[PDB]
Amino acid sequence: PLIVPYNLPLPGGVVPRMLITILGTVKPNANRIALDFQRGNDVAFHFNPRFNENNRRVIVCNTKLDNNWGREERQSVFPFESGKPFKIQVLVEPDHFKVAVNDAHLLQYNHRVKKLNEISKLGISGDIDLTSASYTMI
Ligand SMILES: OC[C@H]1O[C@H](Sc2ccccc2)[C@H](O)[C@@H](n2cc(-c3cc(F)c(F)c(F)c3)nn2)[C@H]1O
Repeated sequence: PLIVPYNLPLPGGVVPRMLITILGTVKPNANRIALDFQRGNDVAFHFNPRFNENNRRVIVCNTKLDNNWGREERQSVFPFESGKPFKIQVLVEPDHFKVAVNDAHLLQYNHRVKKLNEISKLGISGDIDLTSASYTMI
């Protein structure tokens, strides 16, 4: 098991064809989960499942620069279920991050932060039991 919030170093940042895999189990009655791919204090890619925003489940994605959130990208396809084991895979591609959950494509998020090799940490937080977090090149 891993303690949440968890920080996964990404040495030398990210690069296309790098695949980051997060395994865990969603807590019962979960409210929120977040992945934060960070460049220093900035958040290049925030991926944030919300289980109860106005009684809807939604995925919110955004970028934080100089402590300011930008424009949210929202996805109502919501593959997580409270109490169940999940896999999040984030594949860095040349123009976007591509996310698949439980082996089904979920969303893409275009790169706003372009210094990919400075996106050197992934933070994992929220209402999960975290089993592992790792990366590989495909
Ligand atoms: O635009 C993403 C951002 O929207 C709000 S702010 C905001 C309000 C209006 C317009 C734009 C932005 C959220 O408050 C913010 N947010 C979530 C979390 C968070 C922290 C945790 F510890 C955790 F476990 C988790 F799942 C999520 N921290 N910051 C962000 O999601």
